[PDB]
Amino acid sequence: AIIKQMSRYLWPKDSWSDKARVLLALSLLVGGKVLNVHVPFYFREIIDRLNIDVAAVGGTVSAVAGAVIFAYGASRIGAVVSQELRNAVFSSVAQKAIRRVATQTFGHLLNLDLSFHLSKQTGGLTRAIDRGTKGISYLLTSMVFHIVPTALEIGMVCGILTYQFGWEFAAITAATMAAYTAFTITTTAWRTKFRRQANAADNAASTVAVDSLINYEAVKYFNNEAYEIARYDKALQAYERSSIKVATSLAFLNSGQNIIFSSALTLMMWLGARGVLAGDLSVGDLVLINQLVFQLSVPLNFLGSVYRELRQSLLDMETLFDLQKVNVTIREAPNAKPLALPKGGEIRFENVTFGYYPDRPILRNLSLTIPAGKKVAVVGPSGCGKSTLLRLLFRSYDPQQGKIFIDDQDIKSVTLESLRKSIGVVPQDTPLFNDTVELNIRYGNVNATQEQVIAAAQKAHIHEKIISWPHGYQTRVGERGLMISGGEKQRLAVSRLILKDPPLLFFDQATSALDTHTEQALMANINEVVKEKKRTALFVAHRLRTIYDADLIIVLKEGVVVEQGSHRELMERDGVYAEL
Amino acid sequence: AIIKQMSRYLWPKDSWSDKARVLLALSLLVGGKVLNVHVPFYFREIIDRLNIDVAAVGGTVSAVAGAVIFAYGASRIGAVVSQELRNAVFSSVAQKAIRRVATQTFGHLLNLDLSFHLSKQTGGLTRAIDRGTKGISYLLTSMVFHIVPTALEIGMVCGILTYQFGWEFAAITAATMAAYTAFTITTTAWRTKFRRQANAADNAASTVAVDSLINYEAVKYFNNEAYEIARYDKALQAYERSSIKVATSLAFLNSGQNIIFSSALTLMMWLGARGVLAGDLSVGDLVLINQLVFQLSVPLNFLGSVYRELRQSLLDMETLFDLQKVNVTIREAPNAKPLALPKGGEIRFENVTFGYYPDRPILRNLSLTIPAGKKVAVVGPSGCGKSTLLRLLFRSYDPQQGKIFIDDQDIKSVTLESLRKSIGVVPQDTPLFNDTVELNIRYGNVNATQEQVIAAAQKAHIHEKIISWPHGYQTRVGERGLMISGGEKQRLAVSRLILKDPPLLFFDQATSALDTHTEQALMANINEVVKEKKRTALFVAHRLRTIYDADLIIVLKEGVVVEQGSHRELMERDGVYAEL
Repeated sequence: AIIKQMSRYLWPKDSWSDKARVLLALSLLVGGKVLNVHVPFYFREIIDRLNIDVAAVGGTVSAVAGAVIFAYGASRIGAVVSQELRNAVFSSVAQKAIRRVATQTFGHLLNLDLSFHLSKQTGGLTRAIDRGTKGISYLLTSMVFHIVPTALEIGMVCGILTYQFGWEFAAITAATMAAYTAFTITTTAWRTKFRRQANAADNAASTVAVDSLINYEAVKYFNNEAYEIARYDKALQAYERSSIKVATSLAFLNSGQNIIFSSALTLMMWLGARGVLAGDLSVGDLVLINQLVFQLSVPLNFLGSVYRELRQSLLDMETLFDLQKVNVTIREAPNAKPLALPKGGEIRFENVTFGYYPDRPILRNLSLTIPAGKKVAVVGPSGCGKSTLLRLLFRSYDPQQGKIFIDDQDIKSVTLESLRKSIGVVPQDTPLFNDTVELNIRYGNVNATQEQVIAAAQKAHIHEKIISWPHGYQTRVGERGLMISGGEKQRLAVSRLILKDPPLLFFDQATSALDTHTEQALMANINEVVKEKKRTALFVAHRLRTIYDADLIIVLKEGVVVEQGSHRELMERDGVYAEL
Repeated sequence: AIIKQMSRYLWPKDSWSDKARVLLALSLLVGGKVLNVHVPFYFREIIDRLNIDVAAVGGTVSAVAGAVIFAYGASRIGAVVSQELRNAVFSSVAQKAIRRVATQTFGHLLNLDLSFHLSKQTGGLTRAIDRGTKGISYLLTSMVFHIVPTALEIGMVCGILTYQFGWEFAAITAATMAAYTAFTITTTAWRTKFRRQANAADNAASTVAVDSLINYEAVKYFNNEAYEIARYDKALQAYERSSIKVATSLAFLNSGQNIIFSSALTLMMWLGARGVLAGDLSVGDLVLINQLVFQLSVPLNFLGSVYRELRQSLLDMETLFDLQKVNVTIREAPNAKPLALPKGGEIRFENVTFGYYPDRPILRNLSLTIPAGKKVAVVGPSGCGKSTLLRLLFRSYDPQQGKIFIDDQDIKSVTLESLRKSIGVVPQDTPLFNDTVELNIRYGNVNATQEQVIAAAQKAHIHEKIISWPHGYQTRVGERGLMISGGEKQRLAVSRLILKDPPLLFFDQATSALDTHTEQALMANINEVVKEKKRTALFVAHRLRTIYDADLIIVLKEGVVVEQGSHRELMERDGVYAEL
């Protein structure tokens, strides 16, 4: 379809070295097929040069037929060496084209919006990429490894047999290849029915056996040894009844394939003998006809798979190129400006309205003011709508109505990358790349050296815990590493923040850890690291007891700012710490 | 080893129809290879019958060379049809031999002791059986499909080339096949290194991509889009650097294989031309030599796999035949007697001592008497050693010291099957065969009809719950069916007991269900079904409150019988129901 040229005119044809490799693959393709059709011709020449009155004229090989004897083996060797070098070069070409496709698709996935990523499965996108690149690999491989050389060799052989002998030899060769392909496609489609029935019956036998060994106590309490042997025996008999159909249909497939080529090769020597006995041909030309058509019968192994897999591959390929058609909803405005970072960072929510499932809002005409360089908190019940305060300022979502200003300039007007540089956030559930702790600290600023990592873990007070780990700072952590508690991960995220050094700070739900002592330690550490650098630091907390010491605390009853004040004047509200 | 003849002289050679099929497979093998080596001979005859003074003697095909033209195609077709029928017949032979091996092994697994089954993994035995039968299949298949026909055809072709031409043609053919096999085995062993490195690098690329899409929020908070694209790009480059080695080594393998055969075929026409120019041979004999050696090059696809898989297969085959060498420790005594069922069933423990890990006993000199046709209970703390009272009377274990008598006759003296018929037990955790509820009731007596199942579910009071299920009595239940609560499963087991109709009854820990109301209902139902049939019914319960109404209650403090009595005189003990 469009997908064919969308790949085949973009990815293999881009730079001169890769174009040279594509041309090398094609030249090896054509040279291999030329040498392939020269093997029977040189065998014809051997047969016809020694077919002399031996006792009278010919004296020695290497004067009678040595050159064509060497050229036969050389064409034979070169015909396969060109195939294998064509495959080895186009495997490289296909792999680099696929790497370009995969890394471009992956970059496009990374600049998509948060809404897209949250409405897809974790492995749905990655398996889409993987199946798409294996589909591109199969398509490009099956064209150049199998289908183009085979169609080309049928063309060469029908052309040779029409040039030398007559169009009926080419007609029989073309009819033979059409019949062989039709037979193989049809029969291989029917055989899959039989193979699936065999797998079903095999799994039934195995499930009878395993279900009888699991419930072995019940088997022997009720005396059903012979009954379970009988059930296993019947399930195995049903398996062998289907394995017969698999084996018999395989016999039918292979027998029919060689019946087709053997009928062709016998009809063509009857026709070649009609021409030898008419004086037209020689007895070497019978060998030429025989070996040309036989060499067509060799590369045809692929024909069973091809019709299913190519079709599937285009399906798998389509979705991959669908992932590059999704548009990003978060649009950087034209002529953006990286600005408001030297100015004191103040965050002004002007009548913002936002909520997932836009008929159900979360924030209702919300307006608030975060002063420059101050310690501000938002407080409220869990699920009251404070968790989105991040996702609006970070511009991972747009407010459906209203505006958000960083220092009297709108966040939809600045460069998105400038804003995302500006904000540094401590997430509720700190994620772990399954890599070293040293790199997990580095992730805040990947250009930071080892000593900067060490200083950042000092200021977040992690160094003692990473030294106490066995391997040191190389301690592998994550899903397949040393599991660490929530306080250690929260310190890990605080250190990432320390290393990024952003002007604006968030601490969205960093107190989600259970233990109060560790969150007090976390609160202390973030209190020093916020202090004395003019870092405008917002905290989203579900416990105002932990965040009472903020310079300004605002409270949030379902999408509206209610009041603004201090510790004691806001613990007139409920959720008090008296029950703790 | 011994394993070869242990299969190859027992399982394929047992009954006359299967012996006839083995001989049919071998006759098709030899006939196929005979026709295979006749294809080049008839092509020689075609070349040499039309190689006449055409203008002077030969007039028409079907008088000059028609018979050998038809015989060429017939030998060609028959040479493949005999292969495919040989495969289709020996697949049947191997499958029936494997079914015999698998069902005999499975029966031997079912009469093994409980100690063996409890000290193995649930799927360890079944995968041992499965891998063993696939190993037998691979071994028998690779001998008859590949190795025996190929060795036979090398023998035929070297014999033909020695008979007609000379021993040097056979020497070159034998050297060529030895060199081709050595090359293929060595190179295919080296290529696996490359394929494993390629799979490792591919999995690294995929894990970078999926780990970057999972932690997408962290990717965009810290601005590491370009860094994660770069890591994916490097992982993909490392994948393509190894896919090059895979493709290049495949090119090397195929190129070397055809270099070996092409060097052979060129040396043998130089030698054949030395003989044509000496008058010994004709130009048809060159085609005979060429096509014989080429037809050896065809069936040799298997040689890559063979050395690994056969070796593995013998490993997989060994374990299977190890499972038939384990001896049963529970030995039925010679000249056993099915007895003591008409007599009133009394169970006398005389000084029994038993415990798992025999240095750590559970029962210590235990002696007790269960009267004929009475309702007896054993009571004690959980884990005090009552759970083995079953496994000794059921003779799934031997008492290391002591004796157990059923009506003054020792349980090691009766037929094991007679005793296991006699005892009927309601297990603590009722197992579910993943089949119909109707068959789960039938499992107590598989010869019982549908109306007997219905009556047994009536007397256990299940019929209303199975009618309330949608499909009725065919309601699929188990791991992959309608999950039912513990009370329903316990009623299911009680109904199995009702259907078996045994003289001796156990109710070992049938009150393990949480809810007290349902276990009261269970207690009621088992109380009627025990009543008024003279069923000697022992109950193993961890709550003497539920089992206070037993006719005789014995108490068990760690392997000794302490006292024997009634309800109130035994609730002087602790574990009272006052806290319930």
